[PDB]
Amino acid sequence: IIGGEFTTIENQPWFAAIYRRHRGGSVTYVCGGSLISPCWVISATHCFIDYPKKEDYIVYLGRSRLNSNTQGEMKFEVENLILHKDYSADTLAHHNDIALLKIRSKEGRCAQPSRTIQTISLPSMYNDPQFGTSCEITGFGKENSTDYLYPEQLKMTVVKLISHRECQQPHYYGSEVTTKMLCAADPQWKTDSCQGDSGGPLVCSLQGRMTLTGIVSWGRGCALKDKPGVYTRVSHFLPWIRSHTKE
Ligand SMILES: CCOc1c(Cl)cc(N2CCCCC2)cc1NC(=O)c1cc(C)c(OCCN)c(C)c1
Repeated sequence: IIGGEFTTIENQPWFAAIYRRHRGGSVTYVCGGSLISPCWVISATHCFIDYPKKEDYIVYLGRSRLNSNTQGEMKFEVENLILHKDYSADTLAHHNDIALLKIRSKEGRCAQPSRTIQTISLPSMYNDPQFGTSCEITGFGKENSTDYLYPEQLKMTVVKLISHRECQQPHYYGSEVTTKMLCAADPQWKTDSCQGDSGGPLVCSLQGRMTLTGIVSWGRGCALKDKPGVYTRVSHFLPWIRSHTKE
């Protein structure tokens, strides 16, 4: 997250921190996620497409810090890693960039809700806020494009939803942005998602409810004029999500 503020898990109790273990015993941070039901985290396929081995992954919930323990945090293995079959990437765009991680504690259980671990609601079919609406993002992603390490403390910021019309102009993204995507940016280009933020939530307060409007997907750089963050339009993927989450 370029700009914005540091935060704690209690402010974003649905955010999942997803790591990869390596041969040798090192663990790295992969991407964020959102808890959508006690057994299911939802994230981005491009985070996992090169390494689809569910065994390699660790999911934390209730976690505020990158490399240390937070009180009340829970550790999960990935029982089922489900990638969208029509995923693909172009120069810039990722398409159908959505994934489900079915989770389980070492004792065989799904998430137990607490003050620091809660689910985030899904939107209804083709039901998004109007452009100009403020929404929040959360992540351990880079704080500046030049960094090579991620922040140790979770972050958030508030960005504004951008119309498809503005997003698909030539100097923005042309036809690279589709209807199954959503753009959001700072009007002054000062805050943004950035590498490492992928897979995490774009949350919009919709009709008196905290709603998973987006999943961090792609962009051209971070906080660049005329280059908004691009997010998966979760409201266009409910038959996909329901289909894989029923069993
Ligand atoms: C086309 C590359 O896609 C990919 C692909 Cl295909 C793979 C990866 N990662 C591979 C290593 C393990 C984590 C996933 C990672 C990216 N993207 C980025 O590094 C990235 C992501 C975002 C969200 C960014 O911010 C844009 C939002 N304004 C930036 C600048 C880079």
